Amino acid sequence: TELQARGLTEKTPDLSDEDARLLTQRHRVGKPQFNRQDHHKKKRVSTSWRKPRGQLSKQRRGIKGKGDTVEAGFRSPTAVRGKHPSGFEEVRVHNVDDLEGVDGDTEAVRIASKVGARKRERIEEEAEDAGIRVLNPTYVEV
Amino acid sequence: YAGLRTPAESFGSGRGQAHVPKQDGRARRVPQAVKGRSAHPPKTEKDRS
Amino acid sequence: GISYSVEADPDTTAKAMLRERQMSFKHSKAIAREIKGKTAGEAVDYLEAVIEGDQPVPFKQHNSGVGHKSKVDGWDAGRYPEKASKAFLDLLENAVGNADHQGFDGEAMTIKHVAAHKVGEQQGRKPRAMGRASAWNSPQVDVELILEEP
Amino acid sequence: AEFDADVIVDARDCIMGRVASQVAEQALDGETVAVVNAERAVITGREEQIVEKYEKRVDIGNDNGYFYPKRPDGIFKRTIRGMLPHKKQRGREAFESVRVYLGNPYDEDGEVLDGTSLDRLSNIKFVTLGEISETLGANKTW
RNA sequence: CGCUCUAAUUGGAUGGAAGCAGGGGCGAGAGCUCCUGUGGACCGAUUAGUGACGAAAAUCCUGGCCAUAGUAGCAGCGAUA
RNA sequence: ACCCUCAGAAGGGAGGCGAAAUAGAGCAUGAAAUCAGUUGGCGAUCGAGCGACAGGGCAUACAAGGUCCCUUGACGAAUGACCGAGACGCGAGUCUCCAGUAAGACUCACGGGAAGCCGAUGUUCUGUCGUACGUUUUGAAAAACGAGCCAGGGAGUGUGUC
Ligand SMILES: [Cl-]
Ligand SMILES: [Cl-]
Ligand SMILES: [Cl-]
Ligand SMILES: [Cl-]
Ligand SMILES: [Cl-]
Ligand SMILES: [Cl-]
Ligand SMILES: [Cl-]
Ligand SMILES: [Mg+2]
Ligand SMILES: [Mg+2]
Ligand SMILES: [Mg+2]
Ligand SMILES: [Mg+2]
Ligand SMILES: [Mg+2]
Ligand SMILES: [Mg+2]
Ligand SMILES: [Mg+2]
Ligand SMILES: [Mg+2]
Ligand SMILES: [Mg+2]
Ligand SMILES: [Mg+2]
Ligand SMILES: [Mg+2]
Ligand code: NA
Ligand code: NA
Ligand code: NA
Ligand code: NA
Ligand code: NA
Ligand code: NA
Ligand code: NA
Ligand code: NA
Ligand code: NA
Ligand code: NA
Ligand code: NA
Ligand code: NA
Ligand SMILES: [Sr+2]
Ligand SMILES: [Sr+2]
Ligand SMILES: [Sr+2]
Ligand SMILES: [Sr+2]
Ligand SMILES: [Sr+2]
Ligand SMILES: [Sr+2]
Ligand SMILES: [Sr+2]
Ligand SMILES: [Sr+2]
Ligand SMILES: [Sr+2]
Repeated sequence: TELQARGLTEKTPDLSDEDARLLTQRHRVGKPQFNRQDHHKKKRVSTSWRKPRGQLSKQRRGIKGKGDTVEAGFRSPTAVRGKHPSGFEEVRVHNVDDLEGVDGDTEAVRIASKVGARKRERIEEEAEDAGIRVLNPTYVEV
Repeated sequence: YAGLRTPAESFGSGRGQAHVPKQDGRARRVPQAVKGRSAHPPKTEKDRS
Repeated sequence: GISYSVEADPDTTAKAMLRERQMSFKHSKAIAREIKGKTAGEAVDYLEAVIEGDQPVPFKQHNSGVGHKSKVDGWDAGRYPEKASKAFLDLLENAVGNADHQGFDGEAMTIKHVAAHKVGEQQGRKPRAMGRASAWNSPQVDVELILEEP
Repeated sequence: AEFDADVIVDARDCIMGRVASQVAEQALDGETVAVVNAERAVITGREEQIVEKYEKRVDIGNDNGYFYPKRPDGIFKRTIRGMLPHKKQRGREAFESVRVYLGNPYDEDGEVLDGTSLDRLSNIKFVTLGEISETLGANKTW
């Protein structure tokens, strides 16, 4: 009489203290929006980031208030850079032969969106038994 | 000669117009104009071997 | 054209529509806005008063230069747009009809929904001086109406 | 019409600006203040000069207008305002929670904030806001 | 980083592809990815190639559209109807 | 098709067909600009590059994020006390000792709590900074030049030779 997601939804990976710290750090320091300068004053100008190239650009010249400029200093930590906020390391999956080689203790899996209902079913049911959590689960009714 | 088949000429300064070659009001020849020529298109004279 | 932008339970509601009407869209927003909520009948009686010039229709949005009317309440501008008002009557006519052909008490019904939409322009040209002609167009208007049992 | 002043100050024989400064700081501390005996407040200098400065303030103006007070009433109130960012939410609040009165409409007796008192026995070049207001042409309602 | 089409290797789609709308996650970023709705037939990845490959700008080009505005005009002429 | 309405072969309503009529005629999809209606936030005493970064209010069906708050304790960088005692200084105040101690950002654990609650998204309020963008120019917010808005279009190419 209710909806319930297939697979191990609560499963959490196990991280070295360090990785767990570095991960935590990331989630705490965050970063600036990094949207293109003045994307907000013109509809024909989009949010996608472009280097302020203007010789007189306030942002390019680094005036406080004109937003931050993309720099290496803003990179996340090598050790956790790119992990799902859960901690896991995502794995792109398109079919079952893709689940082969995955370690559910570290990596969680993400079934591609094209993958149909019929195949998701197999992949979801299989992947579960290999201890692998699937990030985009199917919610059936039980 | 695609887009070069016109005697379109520009009006110059005077009518609050950008100096773009026009014919019957239609702007075009010039690359930046719809129905204009291709600036740097594929070329037959090119050795693709 | 437009489709009803609002839900309507067939069991307690009647619908009606005007199509591509050539009349002021600006006058329409006003009239619509002004009659929404009123009883189908009150609505008619109201438009009649407007067409007859005894009840003004508040022009709150499109009012540049519009002269103040003392009967307008809580506002200054509004005018008495007969044409558009009349077209709305043909609507309430249609609406109440269906309404009755269904068993409801058309008049007694509430104007649940009613909005005008510019469906387009009927284009025209008008010659000017210096050998130049400019646009001279008619607005094409659609307007939906929904009546609901009180 | 009643003013629940957490503090009632007695201007009488007190350097206006100095009173203003403290009353300002206090209102910004949530304090509700009422300055009493405004007309009996004092300001140092050469009367002729002083009166010349306020007369000018009365003459200044244009269609946008520079409405300037003449009554000792307010101002004194204006003096206080000039020590308050009266165009910011907070500021206006403080200001508005302060009132200057002619004489004393309260039963209590305003206090004499420190450093603000002027000793008439060691000074001779000072004026009374009332004296000023009279010259300004104000009607001596007090 | 992204775009086209070619090739080798290898995948997804009517148990719903691309597109689009709103939303979640990742990347310093180019940008990648998922969810829902719509859509109803196509779409990828990697590797080596191929470019008519990236726009906020040029009184830039074409198309569409808002304000202007229910505004000016629908009076002036020796023919005031 | 039929039926109702209407001045009506119009339009509208209902109704029939099809997986789909939000496939009903420039009839696959259906973006932006922008229009109507409506929802959330703001709003008739208040100030203007519209925001960035912080932090508050209000608002949030699911999914694709799940964290967040307070007691206590652990660890504890730079920094770093009150009080008390003693002793100098006209004085404001200082030195010595208590003491590199208590404290000290992050993080973790115990126990308790939060589900519009944490993230996030919309909007609004406060703090700090802030007179677009691109170009021309020694010097641009510029009373120098360009654009009304949006979408799509729009600029290192071929051969020969070195
Ligand atoms: Cl890097
Ligand atoms: Cl209009
Ligand atoms: Cl004045
Ligand atoms: Cl202020
Ligand atoms: Cl003296
Ligand atoms: Cl840490
Ligand atoms: Cl180049
Ligand atoms: Mg924009
Ligand atoms: Mg062409
Ligand atoms: Mg007028
Ligand atoms: Mg002529
Ligand atoms: Mg391969
Ligand atoms: Mg393009
Ligand atoms: Mg450019
Ligand atoms: Mg005007
Ligand atoms: Mg006559
Ligand atoms: Mg279509
Ligand atoms: Mg110059
Ligand atoms: Na020709
Ligand atoms: Na060739
Ligand atoms: Na108005
Ligand atoms: Na009235
Ligand atoms: Na009135
Ligand atoms: Na003075
Ligand atoms: Na004055
Ligand atoms: Na132009
Ligand atoms: Na907020
Ligand atoms: Na220039
Ligand atoms: Na500039
Ligand atoms: Na200037
Ligand atoms: Sr899908
Ligand atoms: Sr208006
Ligand atoms: Sr002070
Ligand atoms: Sr190009
Ligand atoms: Sr227009
Ligand atoms: Sr006439
Ligand atoms: Sr004339
Ligand atoms: Sr139907
Ligand atoms: Sr320590």
